[PDB]
Amino acid sequence: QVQLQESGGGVVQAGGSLRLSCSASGRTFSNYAMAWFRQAPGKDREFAAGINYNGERTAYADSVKGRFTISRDDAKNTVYLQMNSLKPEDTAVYSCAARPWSIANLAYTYDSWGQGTQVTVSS
Amino acid sequence: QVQLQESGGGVVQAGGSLRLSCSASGRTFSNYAMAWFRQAPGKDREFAAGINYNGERTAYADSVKGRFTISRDDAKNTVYLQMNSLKPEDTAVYSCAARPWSIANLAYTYDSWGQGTQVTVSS
Amino acid sequence: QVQLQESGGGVVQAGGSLRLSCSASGRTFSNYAMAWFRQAPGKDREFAAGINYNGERTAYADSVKGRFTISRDDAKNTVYLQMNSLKPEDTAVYSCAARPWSIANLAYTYDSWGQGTQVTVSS
Amino acid sequence: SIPLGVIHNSTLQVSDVDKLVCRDKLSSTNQLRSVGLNLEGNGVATDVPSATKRWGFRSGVPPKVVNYEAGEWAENCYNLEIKKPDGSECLPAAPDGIRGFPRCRYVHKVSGTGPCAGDFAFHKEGAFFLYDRLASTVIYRGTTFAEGVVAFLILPQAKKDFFSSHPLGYYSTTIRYQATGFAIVNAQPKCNPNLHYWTTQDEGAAIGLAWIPYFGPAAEGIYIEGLMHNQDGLICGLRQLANETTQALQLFLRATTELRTFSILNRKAIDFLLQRWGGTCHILGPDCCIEPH
Amino acid sequence: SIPLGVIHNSTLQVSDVDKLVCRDKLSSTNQLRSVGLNLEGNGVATDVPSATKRWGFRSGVPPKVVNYEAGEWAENCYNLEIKKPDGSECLPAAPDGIRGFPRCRYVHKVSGTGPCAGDFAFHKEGAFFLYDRLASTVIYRGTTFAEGVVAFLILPQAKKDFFSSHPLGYYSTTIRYQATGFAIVNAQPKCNPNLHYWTTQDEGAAIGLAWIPYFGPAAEGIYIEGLMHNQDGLICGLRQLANETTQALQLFLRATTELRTFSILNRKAIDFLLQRWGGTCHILGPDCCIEPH
Amino acid sequence: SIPLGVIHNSTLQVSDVDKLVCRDKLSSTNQLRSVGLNLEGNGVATDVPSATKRWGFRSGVPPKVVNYEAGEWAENCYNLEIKKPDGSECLPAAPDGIRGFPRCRYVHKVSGTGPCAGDFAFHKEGAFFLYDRLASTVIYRGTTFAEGVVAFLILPQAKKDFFSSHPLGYYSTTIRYQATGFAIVNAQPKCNPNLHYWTTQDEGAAIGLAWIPYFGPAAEGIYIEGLMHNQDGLICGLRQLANETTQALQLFLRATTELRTFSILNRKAIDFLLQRWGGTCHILGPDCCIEPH
Ligand SMILES: *[C@@H]1O[C@H](CO)[C@@H](O[C@@H]2O[C@H](CO)[C@@H](O[C@@H]3O[C@H](CO[C@H]4O[C@H](CO[C@@H]5O[C@H](CO)[C@@H](O)[C@H](O)[C@@H]5O)[C@@H](O)[C@H](O)[C@@H]4O[C@H]4O[C@H](CO)[C@@H](O)[C@H](O)[C@@H]4O)[C@@H](O)[C@H](O[C@H]4O[C@H](CO)[C@@H](O)[C@H](O)[C@@H]4O)[C@@H]3O)[C@H](O)[C@H]2NC(C)=O)[C@H](O)[C@H]1NC(C)=O
Ligand SMILES: *[C@@H]1O[C@H](CO)[C@@H](O[C@@H]2O[C@H](CO)[C@@H](O[C@H]3O[C@H](CO[C@H]4O[C@H](CO[C@H]5O[C@H](CO)[C@@H](O)[C@H](O)[C@@H]5O)[C@@H](O[C@H]5O[C@H](CO)[C@@H](O)[C@H](O)[C@@H]5O)[C@H](O)[C@@H]4O)[C@@H](O)[C@H](O[C@H]4O[C@H](CO)[C@@H](O)[C@H](O)[C@@H]4O)[C@@H]3O)[C@H](O)[C@H]2NC(C)=O)[C@H](O)[C@H]1NC(C)=O
Ligand SMILES: *[C@@H]1O[C@H](CO)[C@@H](O[C@@H]2O[C@H](CO)[C@@H](O[C@@H]3O[C@H](CO[C@H]4O[C@H](CO)[C@@H](O)[C@H](O[C@H]5O[C@H](CO)[C@@H](O)[C@H](O)[C@@H]5O)[C@@H]4O)[C@@H](O)[C@H](O[C@H]4O[C@H](CO)[C@@H](O)[C@H](O)[C@@H]4O)[C@@H]3O)[C@H](O)[C@H]2NC(C)=O)[C@H](O)[C@H]1NC(C)=O
Repeated sequence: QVQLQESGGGVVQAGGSLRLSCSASGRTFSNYAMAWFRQAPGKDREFAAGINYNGERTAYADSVKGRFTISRDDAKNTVYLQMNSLKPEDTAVYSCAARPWSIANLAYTYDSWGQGTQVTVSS
Repeated sequence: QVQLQESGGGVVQAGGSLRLSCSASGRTFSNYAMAWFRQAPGKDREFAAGINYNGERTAYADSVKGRFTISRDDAKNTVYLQMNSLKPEDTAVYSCAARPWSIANLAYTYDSWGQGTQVTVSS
Repeated sequence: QVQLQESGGGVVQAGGSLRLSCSASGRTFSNYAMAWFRQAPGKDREFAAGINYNGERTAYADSVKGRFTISRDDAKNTVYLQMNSLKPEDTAVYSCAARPWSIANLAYTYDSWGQGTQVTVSS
Repeated sequence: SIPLGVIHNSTLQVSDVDKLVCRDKLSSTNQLRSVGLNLEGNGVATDVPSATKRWGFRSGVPPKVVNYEAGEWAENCYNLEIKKPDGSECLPAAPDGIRGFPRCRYVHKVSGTGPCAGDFAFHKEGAFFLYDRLASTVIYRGTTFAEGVVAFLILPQAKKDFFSSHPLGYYSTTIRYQATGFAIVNAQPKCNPNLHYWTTQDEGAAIGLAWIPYFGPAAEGIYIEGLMHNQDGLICGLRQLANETTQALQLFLRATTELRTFSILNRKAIDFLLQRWGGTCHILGPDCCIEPH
Repeated sequence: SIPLGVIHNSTLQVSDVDKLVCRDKLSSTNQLRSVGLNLEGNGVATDVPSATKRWGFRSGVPPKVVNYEAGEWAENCYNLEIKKPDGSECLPAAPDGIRGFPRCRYVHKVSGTGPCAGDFAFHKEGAFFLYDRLASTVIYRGTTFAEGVVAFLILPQAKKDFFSSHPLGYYSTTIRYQATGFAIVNAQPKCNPNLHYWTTQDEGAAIGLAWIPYFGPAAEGIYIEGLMHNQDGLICGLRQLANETTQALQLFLRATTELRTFSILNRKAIDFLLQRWGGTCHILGPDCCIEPH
Repeated sequence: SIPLGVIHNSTLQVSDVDKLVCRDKLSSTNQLRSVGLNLEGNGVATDVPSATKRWGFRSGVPPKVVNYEAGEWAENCYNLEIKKPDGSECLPAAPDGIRGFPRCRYVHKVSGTGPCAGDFAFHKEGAFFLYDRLASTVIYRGTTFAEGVVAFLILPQAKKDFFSSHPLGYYSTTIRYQATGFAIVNAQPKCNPNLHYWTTQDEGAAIGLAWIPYFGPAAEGIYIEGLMHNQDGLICGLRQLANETTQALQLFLRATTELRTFSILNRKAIDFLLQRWGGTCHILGPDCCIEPH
């Protein structure tokens, strides 16, 4: 259950900033954890960021640690991914995932997936 | 078990007809099923035709269906294989086999085997 | 337990004679079996000769059978390996091993090992 | 020496690991599967008086058990509760891992008194008794079973539709009786042109923490169902192949000393690997089917 | 589908056996092991009143057992003797192969009555109960256990520095209670940087004549201890990986019909061999990742 | 680390699986065999008063068993029925899968009372007790056994021989007692120069619907016979090899946690395959035995 809908993708220059969104349906949003996955062209899906059901433990991948910040708003059933100091190797398809109270790295433990959005950064 | 003895092999022209025979010893012939196997040069033994302990069901291979007919005569302890519309790729060593009840395709399930006869057809 | 100390190695001409020794510490020497292992350059350790806890049965490898004799002296806590009619392929590092009452071929079943001595025979 | 059939383009051919399978692409053990087909699909009589005559008692032969991974819907199943005239039981109690055959349309419960000559009850025709993905050669007390035979297959490479969820509802009726004095061509009386199968879950069957055994389905909510009526030659060939492979399986079970055998397909894979890449083969040599270009 | 991790220069990277594992050397089966990490290193409460709330009773699911090879020292272990109000037992007697968890600091033995509404006691959070190199999904009567999870991984090819003897005896106390009315990134509440492990060592434990079972150590003298604290990223990575691999393992256990499973790593090795040299691998192609000269 | 021998031209060479099997052709698992050889062929005293002193009682060590596939005719076999002074049994009842030794000439039945310190009876010298293709380390109550050791072996390619049938009558007598107060070189005091073996028929056993368990032979009519008196060095070498390889097998058994072990040879084959086609082997090198032309 729980449908997801990402938005905010586009084309940005190198060193710029971008912010994504992911709105979830249903009324049990506060019981779910959200994570962001990105898939580089010709590469497999990989973990980017995450958050709990209460926003007290956020985990980041080593590649994006310190540049990306993730937050959630339980009153709007949305999560955000603020991107700063973008680099040419960050171009990928960013996907939104949902799973029950917790936080996980492997992609096969997640229940609901979004279709993803395209983020392309130009040198 | 029973002893088997084939006969009737020889040299025939393409499109001709040939008939084989297989006489079995013992006095329990009606309790056994008889099948014919052929082995092409440089090839493994394969199933050709068969019959039950009372006639009824007879099975044929796909390559020979419609051209070969198999019959048995319990009063003489013999089985026959009528061969019609012969073709050049029918050259093989035809072997006579017997097993208790039911016709089987795999060759390792049969109890008694004959020495086989040579059938070759000239183009 | 039990410490071993070889001696008597050196350089000898082909067809000469050489005698080795192996003194063992402790006071339970008569309860242990002793064997000699040799390691050719670029090869693995292999069995050469052995003896029981009371003499009696002695075992020799096929290569050295008839040329080597092994003996023990329980009053001196030493064993000896008399070598006669040496050949150029006998160049190796000869090691002394000890094990509980018995006699064995495989090297993994021995408990105490010595550092070994060098025997070189010149053509 | 147990025969196994390979499937390509919905066609069945019988071969073995020793025969060179090079176009036959065996890449993973997921392609190795064993299926147990019911004996009633061959046209045998299924009513109790005729079915009873196929089971007899013997003493001096230990029982053996082998598994199978996919089954088939059974129209008739049996459940025996017979006992000796003096009141002692005739059939041994089922072991811990044995459960009744799932997906039975009817269950015939047979109970009564009769002579019991031997220790165990065997099948007079050599077939097996199927107990929920565990085929046994003896009848256990009070456990539902269905007569059938087991066949071994090599599924086509990474197609994922064979034994899937409904490629192209379960109600059981109990009937009670009382008794006293208890390449391949199909060559059977009849062959069923439809195969309504069931198989164990394809692992992942959990979404909302349903993988936790506490918050999980019971022992009967695991299986996945399907239907394969499209092909007629393939499944009747499968039935005939399962008919033939019984002799080798039974002899192998006689030879072994394991109580339950789970490692036939693994041994087949090991044989295949040790055969084709055994060692010291040649680039032009046909023993190891390697394509230089 | 069970994930397995590959260790390289004290760095953990999870990757399935399919994912082109040829730059990662796998020479022998000695490189495959499973580790039974326990939950108390993740920051969970360990006192009896809060630990009891994680176990519940469920009827209709058969139990399963998994073998694991290496473990960890446990500060808290439990031992249940629950009875029904009328005096009947609630927990099944431990099978013959099950023994208490070794290397426990404290053993909280819980006794008393309570309502038992199921056949077996399961873990509400999906974890396992560890009994001396045999992880189980149910609680057995009177045997010491420590709740934890098990992970599979591929070791580097070396002198076996991992799980060796003290790289850098014990006393367990009695605490009795009476109750009524009974790159992977770590993302757990807390992770313990130090790993104080215990393991069994095949061979290399026989001096004099100690390999004889008669003149041998008891069942508690087999184990070889160690300690690993130099790196802390790898340890928390292993803990997080152990938490992640539980779902795939529980589903695999649900699918199988074997009471005790000892053949997961062998199946992984066979899968690897069948993937890589399965057939007609090309020299230039990256699928057959070999080198010319 | 269990040693295993390779036969070539009636010569025995001991070499572990990890190397020195390059010129040694392994093509299928049919070449892997395990043989159990009796101790009485080594010259040990065999009468009851001397054989009793070799068995002792210990408490605190769990028992383990191994299976072996070929055996040897035994001149003397034993059957114990010891009891405690109060009347309690000393020996555990045999498990379901354990049966007496197949081929014995004399069976010494020993029955009486004596002290029984431990829980199980072990062999003071490290050897095993053989029960019908199942070598245990403890004595079971009322089952015939012959004490011996087990060796693991690799056979010539096929040769349709070497444990064939009679290459070149059964009658056992009972003697009842009553007691109170209960290239490698052969190096044993004696080695029997004849090996009169028995082994289970290799799968293909019987014809004429004798493969059906209902009509098949009993549990003691499935063995074959043979004789290998022609060669003297090879079989004394085999006896010495078994005597040598008892230490590693016992250590491996103590390490493991399986009650019954059946998967040593399969693990050896997997290890061989992983060693020699592990990955990226050179076209011209000792590691990779594939050679051009
Ligand atoms: C794979 O698929 C195969 C093919 O589908 C299966 O093969 C079947 O194997 C069965 C077991 O071998 C086999 O059944 C046998 O049938 C033999 C035939 O003899 C009888 O033929 C009919 C049978 O009718 C019987 O009559 C009974 C009394 O009315 C009824 O209870 C019932 O209808 C019986 O089936 C009939 O004309 C006669 O009774 C005949 O028996 C006499 O005459 C025949 C003449 O040939 C002679 O052989 C007999 O000796 C009699 O004089 C039968 O012989 C078999 O055994 C019976 O007899 C033996 C001998 O005394 C005795 O020991 C048995 O206890 C028994 O009484 C046996 O019943 C069946 O025919 C095969 N199927 C077909 C269609 O060929 C495989 O089983 C399958 N594999 C697996 C693993 O499932
Ligand atoms: C593979 O093959 C190997 C070779 O065939 C086997 O090796 C055997 O190992 C066992 C176990 O280690 C050894 O057994 C015993 O060894 C000591 C021998 O001393 C004893 O026997 C001497 C002769 O008298 C005996 O006669 C017969 C036997 O012939 C016997 O029935 C009598 O009862 C009597 O004892 C004699 O020896 C004394 O003199 C020696 C010098 O000559 C001196 O070194 C020794 O110390 C003695 O003073 C004594 O009579 C003596 O009793 C024996 O002491 C060991 O027993 C002690 O230790 C045991 C283990 O700790 C313990 O159980 C026992 O109670 C004792 O405390 C030991 O049992 C065999 O000798 C040896 N065989 C050979 C030929 O050397 C392997 O077992 C095989 N492997 C397998 C089967 O897996
Ligand atoms: C891998 O690692 C992750 C992360 O650490 C582990 O995730 C944990 O999973 C478990 C089980 O899924 C989670 O437990 C659940 O927690 C939710 C959330 O409840 C919170 O808020 C409640 C208020 O509404 C509050 O009551 C809860 O408090 C409980 O615990 C405190 C002590 O911590 C205790 O004082 C209270 O009395 C409560 O008992 C809590 O703060 C909760 O709603 C869930 O309950 C549902 O399910 C239970 C049965 O499972 C049952 O009661 C009902 O069905 C109920 O609706 C449940 O308790 C836990 O929160 C996760 N931890 C984190 C930090 O995310 C994961 O388990 C690891 N894997 C493995 C295999 O261990």
